[PDB]
Amino acid sequence: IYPIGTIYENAVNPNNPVTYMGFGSWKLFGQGKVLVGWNEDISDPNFALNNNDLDSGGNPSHTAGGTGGSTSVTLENANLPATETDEEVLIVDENGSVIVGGCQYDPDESGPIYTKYREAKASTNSTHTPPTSITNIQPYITVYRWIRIA
Amino acid sequence: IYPIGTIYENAVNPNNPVTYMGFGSWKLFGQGKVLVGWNEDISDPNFALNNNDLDSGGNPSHTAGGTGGSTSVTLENANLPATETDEEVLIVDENGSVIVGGCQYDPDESGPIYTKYREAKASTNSTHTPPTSITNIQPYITVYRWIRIA
Amino acid sequence: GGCQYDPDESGPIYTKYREAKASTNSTHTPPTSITNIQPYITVYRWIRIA
Amino acid sequence: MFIQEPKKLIDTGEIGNASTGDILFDGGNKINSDFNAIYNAFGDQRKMAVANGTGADGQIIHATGYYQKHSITEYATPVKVGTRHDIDTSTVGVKVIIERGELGDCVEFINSNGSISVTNPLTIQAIDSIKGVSGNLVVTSPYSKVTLRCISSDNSTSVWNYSIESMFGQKESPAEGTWNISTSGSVDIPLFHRTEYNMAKLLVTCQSVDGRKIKTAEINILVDTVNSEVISSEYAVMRVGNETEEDEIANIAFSIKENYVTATISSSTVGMRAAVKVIATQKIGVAQ
Amino acid sequence: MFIQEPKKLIDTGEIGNASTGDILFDGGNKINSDFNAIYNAFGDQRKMAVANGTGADGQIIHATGYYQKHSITEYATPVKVGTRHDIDTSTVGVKVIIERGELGDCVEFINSNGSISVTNPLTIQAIDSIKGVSGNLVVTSPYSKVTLRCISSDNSTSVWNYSIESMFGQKESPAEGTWNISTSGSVDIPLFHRTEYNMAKLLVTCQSVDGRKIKTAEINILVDTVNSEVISSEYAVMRVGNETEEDEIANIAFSIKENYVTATISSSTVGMRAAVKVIATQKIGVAQ
Amino acid sequence: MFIQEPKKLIDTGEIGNASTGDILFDGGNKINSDFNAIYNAFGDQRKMAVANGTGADGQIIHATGYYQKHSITEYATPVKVGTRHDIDTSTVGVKVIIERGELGDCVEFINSNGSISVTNPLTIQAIDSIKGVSGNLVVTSPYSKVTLRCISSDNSTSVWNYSIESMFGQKESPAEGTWNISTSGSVDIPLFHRTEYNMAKLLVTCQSVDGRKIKTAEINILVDTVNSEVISSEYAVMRVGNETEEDEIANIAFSIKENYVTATISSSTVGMRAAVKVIATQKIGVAQ
Amino acid sequence: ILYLFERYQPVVKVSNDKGQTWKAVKLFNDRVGYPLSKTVYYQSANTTYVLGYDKIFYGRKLHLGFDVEIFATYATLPANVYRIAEAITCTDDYIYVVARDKVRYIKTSNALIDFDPLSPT
Repeated sequence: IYPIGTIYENAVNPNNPVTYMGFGSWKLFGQGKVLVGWNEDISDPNFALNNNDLDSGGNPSHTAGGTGGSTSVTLENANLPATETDEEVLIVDENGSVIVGGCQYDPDESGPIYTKYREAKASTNSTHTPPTSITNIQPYITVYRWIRIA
Repeated sequence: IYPIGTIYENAVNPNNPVTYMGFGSWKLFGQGKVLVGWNEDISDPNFALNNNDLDSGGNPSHTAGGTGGSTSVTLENANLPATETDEEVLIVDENGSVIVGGCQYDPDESGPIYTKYREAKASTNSTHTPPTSITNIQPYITVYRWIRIA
Repeated sequence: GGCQYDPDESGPIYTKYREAKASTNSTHTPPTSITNIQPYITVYRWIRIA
Repeated sequence: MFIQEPKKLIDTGEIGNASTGDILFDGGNKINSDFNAIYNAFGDQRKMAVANGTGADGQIIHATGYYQKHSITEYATPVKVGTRHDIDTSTVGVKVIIERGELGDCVEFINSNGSISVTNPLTIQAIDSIKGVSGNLVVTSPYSKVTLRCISSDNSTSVWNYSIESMFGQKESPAEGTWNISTSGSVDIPLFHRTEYNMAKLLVTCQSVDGRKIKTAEINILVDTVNSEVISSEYAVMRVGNETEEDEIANIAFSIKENYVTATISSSTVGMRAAVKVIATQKIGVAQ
Repeated sequence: MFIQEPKKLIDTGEIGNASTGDILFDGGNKINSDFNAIYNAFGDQRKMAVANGTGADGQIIHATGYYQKHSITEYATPVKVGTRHDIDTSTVGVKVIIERGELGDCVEFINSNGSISVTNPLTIQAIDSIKGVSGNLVVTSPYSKVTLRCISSDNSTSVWNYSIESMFGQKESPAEGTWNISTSGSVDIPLFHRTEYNMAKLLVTCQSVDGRKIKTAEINILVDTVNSEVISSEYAVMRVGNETEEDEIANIAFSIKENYVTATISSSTVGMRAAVKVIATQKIGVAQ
Repeated sequence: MFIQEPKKLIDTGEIGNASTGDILFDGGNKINSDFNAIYNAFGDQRKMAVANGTGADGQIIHATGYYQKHSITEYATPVKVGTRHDIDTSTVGVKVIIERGELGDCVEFINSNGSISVTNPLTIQAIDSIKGVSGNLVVTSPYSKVTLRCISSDNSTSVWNYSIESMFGQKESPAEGTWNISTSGSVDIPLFHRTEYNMAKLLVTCQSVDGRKIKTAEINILVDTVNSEVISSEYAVMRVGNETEEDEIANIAFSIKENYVTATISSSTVGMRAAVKVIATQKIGVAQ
Repeated sequence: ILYLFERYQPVVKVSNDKGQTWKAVKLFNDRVGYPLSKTVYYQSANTTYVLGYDKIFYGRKLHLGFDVEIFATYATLPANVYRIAEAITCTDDYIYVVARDKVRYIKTSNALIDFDPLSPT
């Protein structure tokens, strides 16, 4: 029923199964790790090969036991879709149609002040460095996972 | 073989296990919930301490049963990495250039050889309030999951 | 709106703009995707089919 | 990388029955953009920073096509399939990240100067998979040719088997063919013009009309230049319908005839199919 | 298969001196059809059943070109030369019947998923002949590439020699070149980065400046990973200007130097041209 | 050779706000010329002497592209890169003089009928250099393919490495792959459909999971048709982690299973990576 | 349409009909400039070629509703005279402009000559 390699789950019992089962050499396992079907395929970027079992060439074996996964994620630029302002803005342009820069005042100060607009991008959220992360964790529950080592 | 608190899962059978098994007091369990190894290392933020079992001071018991996680995620500003326009533009600007109308343009012609502008912080997706969420759910299958209450 | 100054300035500074909404990450097409997968390990799962 | 739109076609229900200029004002936008992809495909997209592919300096079509050279910043984005690229990693090793493709989707790439090394490797992400390649394939080969082909797309699964080839070299076989050993029991086959190779290696298979007697040997030859000869080494002999452990099912003789290396394949057995195939050759050029 | 017309060009003697709309109403018909061939060539002609190659979903140009996928019903008609096709015979073996071609006429075809088998063969009729092929050639090869080229057209005779290639694999040679054995009588040649191959096979030919002494051996090497060595097997030795049955005209030594498999070719004879050519290699990847 | 201009694009600021005919009268000149390059690329430029690529006889696009055939008088001028040419030197040996190219510049050429010989050689000048070629390369090969690629342009220096390939033949490998020797210590691998080859040659490398034990042998096989067998010759044996001079690190056995030549590779050692690679094959067709 | 314009300001009073009611538009980029002789434009074939204080607008013919001209610059021609160059002559295939004795001409087909990275553009 529980051959070597068997994952047992009891929920409310912290104890070693051999305590409550009276059997087996039991070891906690996969903690904070979900259990997903390891794909027999070599196709799956995830469940095909085992990250942990690598060869001399660092190549993952075709096996279960691959590990990974992330609880949360922070956003970076490359992930952000093309976006734009929601109104038109005066756009620094070499060849453009909006001509400007001709008028005196300067000294002479007697010339009244036209507001002098310069030339670069406007940063957005320059204070998030990095920004707040988002969690990757879907609804769950914590459970006492027991693999029988022997 | 099924001590109380054992998590059983039959794939297709909706029935109480005691129906097809003949034994046990079974409760449906972990619906819309993934089972994830609970850690005896308290450092696991989710899966070590049990959120639902708290002490009087609300310290989560270090026990299985910690729950949490979200099916989908709506993005927010705090998550946004440093960003700026894909072009150069005017961001008032101070020092700069921009002009008023020598010949000091007054009435008709009104619109032409004249441009009305305003200054403020340029909105993007201002109408996303909130924006649309992204799902946090990874590939799954719904299953009948029975915990044995007795 | 423009002066032109007058003729004969050493300051004939001119920039010619265009007016449009200002794009961002136009090079992200689509943006770089983000993974949805939380911590795990791979196992051999079996259904008893009989 | 100058971005292309797909084909964008004009309405003829427009024009003579509608406002001429407008419907045309639109059409040019198509046409202009339309040729852009064309010339951007077969010419440098860095010619758009030029007169936008216009003028004599403008993008030209290459019947051979053009392998588009760019910065890494552009390949820092998943690069679409169907594209020919030329990038030289002498500056640094790069990843070329590729979109999830479709069955049949190709990605052609080269390093012309062959700057690719281990010091100048080349990483590639074609989304969700590349057949035979766990994770991202790295390419250290100078004068290699990166050709990806997506052999499965399906739903999410872009499966890219992978071909790569040295952009240069002598890849030809001077002599390959098949014939039947004559009623005379032999023939003379010009192999290559006697000057074409200092070394060659070929494989002859002499098989009976009914296929029961089939002769095979491992042919290694040294072309003798001064003597106008060819020196052979035969070994690893294999047979099927051999009736004798001696020369059997046929015989293999060599010569240089008519400025051709000429093999003379003699079979005592009539009706013997002999396929002459030169698998590998060698010739000496200049030093360096 | 979306049918293309040939190039169809506009009259400029029209337009400003004639009725604008009409002469243009005609021109679009050209232009529209004109780009169609273009995009139908380099994109899926099944995108015509779409918005007719228009829109973002519309046919796009592939600098690599596109191998047109279709039903068999369409290939049930002689298919024109110059076309790139991708068909997968998993459904069934097909005949691809081809028109009588012209000298130089090409037909490119592939099975991307490699579904081609004996259970999924591929028959071809190129009219009146295919060189080397009596009747219709059948193709059982997965991940093959069907390339026909009409090497004679003449009057009635469309002669198609035939090339076919595995769409994938490692086809490169790590080291091929030629040099002259130094006044030192030897050198060290980086062959490949020591990690690139578990096995390689090369052919060196050491020939005197006057060509009279030319050395040849059959080089089979086992790259030793852990020991950073390379194990050789030499045999089938052949010579011309050999003055001694011992090592003569040159010597062949091996090593791994600078993360390169490094052959050290030593000749007591000065002025010896040695062409180093690696004919075949092998490396081990992941299982499956 | 019909000369092409580069891309030449229309002004849309014209048209509806300007004189319609004129701005269009210009645009056609572009468009007409614009498609010309296109069709001249993928179709015979000698179709311009025809209705100028117009009509059903007009230049058509070849998804395969067209190798432009011409007189020598035209190639008597430096011929631009990017072009596909087909010329047959049966008339005479020719020089094809090529402009100074750019890094990445390609020149594709073929002789379809293979008339190229020593009596029909082919000379090439690509300006200032061709890598590996001192002076002008000559080509005597029938059914060859002339492909130049300019691997350095720099300032004055157009460096052309050179690739050439037989336009035809059987270039495929029936079986190439890699696997790990099973807990059973062996497997059976279909190599090719038993009928595909009379001869094959492959290379298997059996390497331990930790890479210390790696097995190599030289595999020469004779497919036995009547007996449905395959006869092997193994020699030049090489090892690394061999613990015994006998069969070690693995074993190599053969068979024909499921209409497949089937090699059975048995290793007493578990966790042995075996890469099965068929380097060369042979089959017999018809005489002549 | 009649086209009425100040010499320096790229500001164009338009007159559709024998002068009664007019409008103006910017319609010109930059500094329509300083012709001597009060002849700004020469129409050569389809192209109305006008001066600009810095530049040369090329002839090629909005919410007002009736068609007009809008000229971008053929380029900013002037070599080393920059401004002045009082006179503007475009014969077919030739622009001709002169300050003082130097006449400096351009070949206008599709412009025979363009400029590259060296600064200005």
